[PDB]
Amino acid sequence: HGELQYLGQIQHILRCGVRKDDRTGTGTLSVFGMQARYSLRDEFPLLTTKRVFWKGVLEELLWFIKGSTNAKELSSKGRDFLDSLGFSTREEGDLGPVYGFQWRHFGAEYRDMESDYSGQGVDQLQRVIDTIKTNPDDRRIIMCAWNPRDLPLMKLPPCHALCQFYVVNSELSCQLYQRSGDMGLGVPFNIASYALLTYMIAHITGLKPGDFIHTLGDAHIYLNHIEPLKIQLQREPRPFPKLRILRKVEKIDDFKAEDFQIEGYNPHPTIKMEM
Amino acid sequence: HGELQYLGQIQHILRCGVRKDDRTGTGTLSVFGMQARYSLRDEFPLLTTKRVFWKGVLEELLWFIKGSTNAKELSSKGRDFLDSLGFSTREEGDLGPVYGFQWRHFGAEYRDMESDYSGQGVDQLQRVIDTIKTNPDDRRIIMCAWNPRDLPLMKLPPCHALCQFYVVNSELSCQLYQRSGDMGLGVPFNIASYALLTYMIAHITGLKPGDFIHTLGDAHIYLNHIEPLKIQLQREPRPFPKLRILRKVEKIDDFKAEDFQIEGYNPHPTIKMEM
Repeated sequence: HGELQYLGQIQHILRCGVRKDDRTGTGTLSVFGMQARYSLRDEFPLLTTKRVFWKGVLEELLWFIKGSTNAKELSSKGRDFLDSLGFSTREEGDLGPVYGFQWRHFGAEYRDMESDYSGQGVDQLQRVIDTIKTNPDDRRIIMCAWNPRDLPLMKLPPCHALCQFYVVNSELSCQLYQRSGDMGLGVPFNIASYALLTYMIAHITGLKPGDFIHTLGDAHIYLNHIEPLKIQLQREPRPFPKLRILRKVEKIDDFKAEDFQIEGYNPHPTIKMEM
Repeated sequence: HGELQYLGQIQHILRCGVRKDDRTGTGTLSVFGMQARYSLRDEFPLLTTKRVFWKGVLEELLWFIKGSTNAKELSSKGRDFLDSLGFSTREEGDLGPVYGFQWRHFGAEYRDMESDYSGQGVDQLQRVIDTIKTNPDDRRIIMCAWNPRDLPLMKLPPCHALCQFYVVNSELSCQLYQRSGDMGLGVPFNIASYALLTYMIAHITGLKPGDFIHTLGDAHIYLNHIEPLKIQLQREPRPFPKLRILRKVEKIDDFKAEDFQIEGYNPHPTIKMEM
């Protein structure tokens, strides 16, 4: 049961992690370098040791897929990067280059959130889907995401996340490298989010989902999540649910919140952890 | 004994890897997603189950550090990317943007191999060393390398390797993500190479080496290395050697082949594996 990997990693950080401050001076327990493998075959790794907000993971992911930079466009599932924006454009909800923009218009000059960027920049997501169809053996089927606060801070900043796909025997697998991971909040969300992305891409390429591998650099627990995570560790996982796609879909841009159904999801209660 | 991780990974690919072709149609056994942790504390992970050519790992690394793109500059430790070069510049040994150039002049327009690029492009390596000194908690202490055949092939190609450093309690750790790894030839070399880079950076920043984490996407064994790797698996590792830096050095550019001594290196015999 692969949620055991996640819980194993929480325990290891609690026993062996060392104190390390994050950019805001808030404290964490930290271990550098970890990896977990979650099977996507006839199951979907929505964590069961607490209720994960799946409807919002879906909706944030559809928003990324659209290429939006408009905060208002986010549905019910709605830091320092805002400081580098002008006033009036910021009050509109124009967030600047975010995950959508980077995924769909990588390297284009970002103007305003309602501009037409059709055919501007590299479409990383479409490039991934194309390479799977044209050469499934390719070792470069890679899409990267940047923390948006980094973009105004330096020339050629490194990505936050590197996502690599892989195809053999009709199965699509995905590895996410994250240079840092908040184990209490971000990680469970990210697992579901990239597992879902993988389900989508597999669906439109005629493949079956394989594995989801999650690799971290700075894997950390915030000090104020220690006690709830200690309680989460006492809970026993329950078989993962299944994810079902409800109609045949052909292009990544056509999926809709309503195309997806989770089933057999029996999680333990919500754990409220706050940032 | 961490060489056991490497051997564990060879065995797993042999038992569970599946057939997958590489760009040239040559066959491999492949597993997607693996990770190994090698301690750098009072030891240096030069593999012992075969003699690894350390003097050449050193010398190739000094060459990268210099920023060279001149094949002739390589010392005694001397593919399709050559096809996109002009004739006469290619016969000079002008290789184009390679690992040095990418590390020291990331994003600069590459002219010829003898040009002055002082202060052109981003110096990834110097940026790493600077960030360690100015903010050792930073989660962005990252340097990327590109397979040079990719640079003429597409806009904004993904890296081949993402190298992330990490500092806590006076220890410098390093994680290398490689989107593919040849386990028989490249991997052992890469382990030594990034462990050595880590020793260097630690030396000039007043830190002690911590851990080396090696993460792969497509971890593969070439079909023609199966039999020698099967024999390598029967050999027992011997305590790793120590690496000693022989004088106090202050800038990364000042290290010389002669500053380094390996000791207590008792490897098993050379295994000749051919590409």
